[PDB]
Amino acid sequence: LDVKKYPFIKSLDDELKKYGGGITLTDLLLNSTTLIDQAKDRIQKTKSGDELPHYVSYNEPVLVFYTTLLSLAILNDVKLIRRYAYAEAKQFRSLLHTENEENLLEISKLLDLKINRCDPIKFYLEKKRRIIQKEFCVHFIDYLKYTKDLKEDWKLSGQILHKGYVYLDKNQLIGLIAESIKSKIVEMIRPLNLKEIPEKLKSLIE
Amino acid sequence: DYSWIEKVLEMGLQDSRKRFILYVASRYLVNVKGVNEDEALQTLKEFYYKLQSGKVYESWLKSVINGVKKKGLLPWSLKRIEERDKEMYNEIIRVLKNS
Amino acid sequence: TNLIKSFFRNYYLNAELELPKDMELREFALQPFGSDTYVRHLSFSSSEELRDYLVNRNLPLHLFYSSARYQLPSARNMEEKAWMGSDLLFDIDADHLCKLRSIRFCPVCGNAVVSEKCERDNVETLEYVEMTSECIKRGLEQTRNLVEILEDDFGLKPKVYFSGNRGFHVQVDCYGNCALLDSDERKEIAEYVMGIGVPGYPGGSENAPGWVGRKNRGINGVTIDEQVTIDVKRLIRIPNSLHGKSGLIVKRVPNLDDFEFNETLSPFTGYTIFLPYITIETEVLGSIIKLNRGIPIKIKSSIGIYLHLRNLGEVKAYV
Ligand SMILES: [Zn+2]
Repeated sequence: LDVKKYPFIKSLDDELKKYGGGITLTDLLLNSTTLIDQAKDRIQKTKSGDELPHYVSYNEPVLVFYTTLLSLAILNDVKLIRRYAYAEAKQFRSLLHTENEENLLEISKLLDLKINRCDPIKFYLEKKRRIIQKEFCVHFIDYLKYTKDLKEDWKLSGQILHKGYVYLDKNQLIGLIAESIKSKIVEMIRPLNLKEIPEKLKSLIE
Repeated sequence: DYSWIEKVLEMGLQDSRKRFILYVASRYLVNVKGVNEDEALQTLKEFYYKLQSGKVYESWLKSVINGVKKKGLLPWSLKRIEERDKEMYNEIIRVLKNS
Repeated sequence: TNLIKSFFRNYYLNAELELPKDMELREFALQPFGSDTYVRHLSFSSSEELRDYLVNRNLPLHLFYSSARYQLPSARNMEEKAWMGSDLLFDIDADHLCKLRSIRFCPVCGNAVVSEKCERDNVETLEYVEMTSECIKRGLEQTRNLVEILEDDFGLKPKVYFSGNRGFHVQVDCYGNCALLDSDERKEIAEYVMGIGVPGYPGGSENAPGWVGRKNRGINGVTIDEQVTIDVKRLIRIPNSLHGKSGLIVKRVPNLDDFEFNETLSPFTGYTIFLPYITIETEVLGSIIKLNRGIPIKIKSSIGIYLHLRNLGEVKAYV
């Protein structure tokens, strides 16, 4: 599980322990002239509609991730915070489609998505003319909760339920993680209005 | 600034309670204040039942909340209310002049 | 003196109802005799206080208890009731299923009248809906497929009840997160049972899980009154109570195989003198009966009260 591709593995107060101790993120941003520019580079690329680059392109991927969440918590634009969570979680969808089945469950556990493996259920379909195989099970009560803000394809009718567990495949497990990343980023910005940042750092991101 | 929107929600309305939710109230709670999608369902429902002369269903309220979340619409300004629905401006100003 | 009220009063005196465990946390409602307005916002803490109320205060033609639990059940302000969860409900109506014979007549002259009032006698017209045991057989197929879905696709443990009139009831008593489902989270369950969004799986095995194996066994959707499942605040008819339009016991069905639609569903014994309104050759409680207008007939109380509550005539005396 690469930390360079998934910066949300390391916590903000865990990456800072490389710099000895006490050096908070506010200390680096006041001295670093380019960390703020890398965060604004992602914010201004969501407004135009272009893609967001993978976090393997930065030298400090964990810091760029948290300074972008902090810069959005200073702009206070709800329509922009929402627009970022879609483009950000969409950037991870491509990195998730090239991941093994063991690391996909390692992420869903860190997102508190109660999803485990099970005996694979195979069945045939006429419209697809393939052999479908479901090998991930999620409880239907948790399934209705995860697909709360999704399309009609995620409705309970077009799924395979058995003893109260919805059976998912590989592309559906990725579909629930992308919706969970979009959800956590929305949650992770609400309690960021707490720490009174030095008023000079507020004017730098504005 | 959106100070007058919270004032109307705290008091209530009479005639145009649906038009204030569709074009102003629901857009402010979801796309400006940023409350939970289900938290705004109770904040909007308690606003409609002030004069109580009428009934609103949770079906139409969820349809407006999920509608402005996708279309990303922002609440109307008081100057835009004077242009479009002039009947709603007097209904709001009567509530604003009450303070 | 209403003769039907005495039959109902005599029942609730000795009858023991099937009340839930958390009895003090549920709103009670009933429909009194000779009225249509509902008396609700009632709170009872034991089966002896409810028995006191039904016998001496307000006799129920219909008797219900709320599916939702409330910390303040007898409060009119909705948020003051403190909603804390509700059971999952399913109702199977015979409206969509069999479509039965139905006549509308005048209780005086006896001629068939479509309008609200007979033009000769200036009286309100009555309607009779012939509930046949063949309709119960069709409705019994849906409760079997419904219980199958709730047990094999959701892992739930549902109970089956006879509605007391036309259909059946399926209730799932839940205390955990199953009782906190939203109104829209219950509609995805309802439309899953009805097979709305369920696509046709045309080439699946009969042993496949979910709807893949069920669509290939020849079973389609389940015909339910989906409005009961969507509502998070519903009034469950109390089991072992009496229905208002038949006088039958709301009996729990432990096994769907040995359920018979006969006179055993009615608790009344003895005989009654029944004065019919119309000459009709109809099926009643599993057997064919021929009534003659204005000619009294001595039939069992179980069959006499049933015909009275279906507007087919009048019960004049008890023997
Ligand atoms: Zn007549």
